[PDB]
Amino acid sequence: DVQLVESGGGLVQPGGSRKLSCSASGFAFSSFGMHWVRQAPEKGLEWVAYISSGSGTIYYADTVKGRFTISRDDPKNTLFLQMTSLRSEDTAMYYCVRSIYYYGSSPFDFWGQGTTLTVSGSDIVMTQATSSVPVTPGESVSISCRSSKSLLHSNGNTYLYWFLQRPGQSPQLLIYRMSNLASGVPDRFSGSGSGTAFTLTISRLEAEDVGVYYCMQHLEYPLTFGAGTKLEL
Amino acid sequence: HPKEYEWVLIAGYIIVFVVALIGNVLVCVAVWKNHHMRTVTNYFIVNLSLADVLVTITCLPATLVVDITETWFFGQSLCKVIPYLQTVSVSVSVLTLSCIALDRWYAICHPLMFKSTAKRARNSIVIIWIVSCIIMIPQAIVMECSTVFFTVCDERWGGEIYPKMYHICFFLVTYMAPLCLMVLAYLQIFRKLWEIKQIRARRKTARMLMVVLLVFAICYLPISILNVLKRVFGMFAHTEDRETVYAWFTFSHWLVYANSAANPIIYNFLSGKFREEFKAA
Amino acid sequence: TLSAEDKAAVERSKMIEKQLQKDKQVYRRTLRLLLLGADNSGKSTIVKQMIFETKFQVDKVNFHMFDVGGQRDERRKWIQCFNDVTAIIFVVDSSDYNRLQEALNDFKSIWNNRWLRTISVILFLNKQDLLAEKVLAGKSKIEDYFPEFARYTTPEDATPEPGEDPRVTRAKYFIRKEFVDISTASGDGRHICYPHFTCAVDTENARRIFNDCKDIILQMNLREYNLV
Amino acid sequence: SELDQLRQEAEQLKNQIRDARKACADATLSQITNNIDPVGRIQMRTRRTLRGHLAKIYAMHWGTDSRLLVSASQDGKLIIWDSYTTNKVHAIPLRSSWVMTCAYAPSGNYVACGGLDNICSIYNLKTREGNVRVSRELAGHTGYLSCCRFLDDNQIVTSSGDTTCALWDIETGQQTTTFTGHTGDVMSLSLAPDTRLFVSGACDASAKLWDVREGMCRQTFTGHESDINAICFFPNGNAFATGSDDATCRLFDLRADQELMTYSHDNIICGITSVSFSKSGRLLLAGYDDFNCNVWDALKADRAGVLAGHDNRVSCLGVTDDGMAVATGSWDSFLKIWN
Amino acid sequence: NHAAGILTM
Amino acid sequence: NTASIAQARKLVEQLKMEANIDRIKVSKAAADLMAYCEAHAKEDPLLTPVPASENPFR
Repeated sequence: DVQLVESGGGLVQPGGSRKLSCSASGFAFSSFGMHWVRQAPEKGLEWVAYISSGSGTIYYADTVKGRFTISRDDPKNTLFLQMTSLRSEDTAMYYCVRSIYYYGSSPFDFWGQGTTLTVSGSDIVMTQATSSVPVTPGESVSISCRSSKSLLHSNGNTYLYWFLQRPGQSPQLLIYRMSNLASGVPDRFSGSGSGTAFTLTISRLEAEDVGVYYCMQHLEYPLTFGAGTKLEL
Repeated sequence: HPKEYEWVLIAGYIIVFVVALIGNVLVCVAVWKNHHMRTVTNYFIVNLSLADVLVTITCLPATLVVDITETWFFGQSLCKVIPYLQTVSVSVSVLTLSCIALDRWYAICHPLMFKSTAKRARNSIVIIWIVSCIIMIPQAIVMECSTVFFTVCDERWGGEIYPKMYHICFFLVTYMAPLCLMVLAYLQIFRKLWEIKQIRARRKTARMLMVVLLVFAICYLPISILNVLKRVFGMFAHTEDRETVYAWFTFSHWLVYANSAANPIIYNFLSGKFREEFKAA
Repeated sequence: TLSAEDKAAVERSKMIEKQLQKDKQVYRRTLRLLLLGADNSGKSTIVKQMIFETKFQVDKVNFHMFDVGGQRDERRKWIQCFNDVTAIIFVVDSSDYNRLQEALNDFKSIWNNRWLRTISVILFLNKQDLLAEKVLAGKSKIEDYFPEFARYTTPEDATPEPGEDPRVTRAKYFIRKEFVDISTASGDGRHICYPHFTCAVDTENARRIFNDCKDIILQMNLREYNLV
Repeated sequence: SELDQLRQEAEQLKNQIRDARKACADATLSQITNNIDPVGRIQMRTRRTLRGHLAKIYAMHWGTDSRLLVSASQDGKLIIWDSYTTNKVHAIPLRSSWVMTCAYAPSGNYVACGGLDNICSIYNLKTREGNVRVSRELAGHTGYLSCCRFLDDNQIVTSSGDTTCALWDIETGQQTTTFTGHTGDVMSLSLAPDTRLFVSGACDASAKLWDVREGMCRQTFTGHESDINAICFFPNGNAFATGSDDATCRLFDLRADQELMTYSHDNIICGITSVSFSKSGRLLLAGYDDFNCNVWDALKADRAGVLAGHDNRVSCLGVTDDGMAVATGSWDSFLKIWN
Repeated sequence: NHAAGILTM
Repeated sequence: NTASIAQARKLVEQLKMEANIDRIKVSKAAADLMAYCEAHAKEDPLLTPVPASENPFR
């Protein structure tokens, strides 16, 4: 079946170096752009690296440019991130995220399982003004995510993605491009909005929908996530 | 004061002028207007025709007024810029005749290694133009308009060690190694092409290919042996017969422009397919 | 002014175009041959002794030969697909005198086809050993099926193979003349026919197809260079 | 004995339907559409040119959202293009290089193709693995198949060159209904807008109107003189226009049960390879063997413009569902968009 | 030198 | 030779089944084709050309 699994975590003292490996099993790895997305021990998501298909395009974040180096091995089916000059602000859990880009595709659809690494500006600030909503099972909930720059491109697409992370699991693509549901999601999740105001609405909320909901943009790199809204029951 | 020798010279110059210009511009506009003739074969032919109009408009009237008046009107700027354009256009047309012969040898004596690509034609045209512009820069540094006390537009080097080597390698570039490549290619195509209607129809091909080789190999002999006699071995310094030397040089230059006039006749208009594809445009 | 996903989509299109140009470089150097023939002609024994498609090699040249024969006797409509093949390998069972006139009519229908006005035919007069046995035995005449054979004599411009009777050679060159009459009486200049005599246990056929495709591509290149 | 009586009964029945078609024809289409104003000159220019194939293009089909199209070529490749930006969305390599047909599903999920290997391959584009995988292969036909048209994601109608059409159920694979009655190679079909009955044209110079749900041939139309090799429905589903090898198209009508109008010109001698209407039903487009398409004003039968620009034979042609383009694909490995 | 000023080619 | 008899009986049954359909006159069918072609005239971007602001193949 489709899975990505990564390893190479554990204790590193600062100034050191470490390599993380993400091995893919069950899809055509040579045609998928691959991202690395990290998560602090208590904060929300942030983007760290991206390598294209055929390795012809690489992007980094503003924090790790120059001290992280990403590459891929297509015959051996692996993704590598070689990190040198580690600070104490790289202690995180790293996720290896596939994404394929064509007309009508579904990027960021499968997320890895993540390694725990312990270490002893004209970008789009997606603000998410709510942080915790107490919910009951079987009620409509709406979650708001305001951008600062307008995300509606000239060709009509509104590049805003909605993710869900359950407690103790990896994040999952709920909605891609503000309205389209992802393949495998129940039909009660739906997204609405325009330009700089977006909203997710859930009808008949079950017990398996608690977690944190993130909104990512994808208009231009660096892809900046939101702070995430928790749904405590 | 013009002599009797130049009574027919100017007429022979203007007829090959108008024939070369008309024939080459109709070949280029026939390829440009029609769309079935933009094959991989007609890249070298239109490059040869642009080289031929550059030969007939940049080389012909300047050397005609020099070969009639022996007086240089154009000053040092044109005396620097004109012989560079002349040698560039002559060497481009000769090297693209060599690439035509090599392409025909690939497509007749080796038909099942499918070698003639369009990328190869583009690479060879770029290599011809680049090498021909790089080789002829000593025709642009050392040209001076010197008056002795008419006025000449000629070379002046430092020593007798460099220009002899430069003009012998120039003789090998613009006449000799093209002739060895062309003789090899067309001799092997002659050996391959020598039911009898088909044999009598593909024997005329070998005859006309040897005609193409002979028209190139005759119409560039005297000018190149005259340059390698004059610029290298230091002949034509102490002559009792200088007007004979002058008539030799203007006749050899007329042979060059006769070849540049005869190229679009023996390369395009003597084939039935090009006539039948020309009248549709 | 493209977005991020649009730039990645254009990069995907460029990688697809790179793979397609590699496949074009492989595809331009291969030679297709449409194989045709009757039911008792044994085209399959030629192909198996050297199933629609079959790929083989001579001297690092890739031949790709396909016998489309899973359909019925109306070949009139699917033959438009094969108008850019290199050659047509026609096979004749040249030892059955009763079923030979149908083979001649089929060759006349292949030669004068409006979609095959450029495609050359490599013609294999298969099963020569049975023809030799039937001529030297003297049981079944050829004059009963071809009345012109009473006035055919061998011409001086032929070279009989050593070891065979002159009657066998006369019959062989009569069959060969009967096919090249249909060859030469139409389409003079665009395509020709290369007849070879072939046994069943013979194994030199890939060399013969190689020489004939050499000649076919040579003639096509002499035509398309404004050179003929 | 009885066979002569059977042939005489068939002849008298054919005479009865001939007199019945004669009695129901009082005027013609040209005597009713004489007073309306004509179209005028039509100048459609090539917007996009899609260059990816290596050999001749044999069929194409627009997606149902009027943006994506699939095109199948003789070098053994389907290519799925996004026609607004000329990007290649997919490149699918085939198992056998001889493909004569192409179809896009009306959901956007599947793509079908078939050809000289008697087998309709159905490809599944939206997988969980990112590659295009052969979903299944339908094989029950006895000859080459020339046209495939999707009803929905579960059943497909195929017409093959052994004088038969079939309605396949993709989930199992066995054909559920076999439509027989032709006496020649069925060359093309086209489904109605309601997909309850379709029409198919063969090489016996006849087109037949089949009912999909029941399974019986309903009507036959004989007007031509050679092989019909293109057919398409008029958009309300009550007429269809056939294209043949005798250089003439014609428009038959289902309720009046006979031919209404013949589109031909004396300077046209080569056969038609593709026919499709426009969104109103007033531009009978046609692809010809003389390398250019012709646009016929389909109510007064006068011509109204050409679409030249192809170097070789136009083999396929299609109009989008919103009516805003015309894609013609021809044997010089090019598709071209016109509006 | 007599043969001076005559342009090559 | 009874298969020819079965095919002939099937063919004549096909013909008498094709003979018993109701047919409207050609004048009404031509009028309905004309009415449909003139009631959807404003919605045809090939007949009536649209301006280049609403034409996405520009």
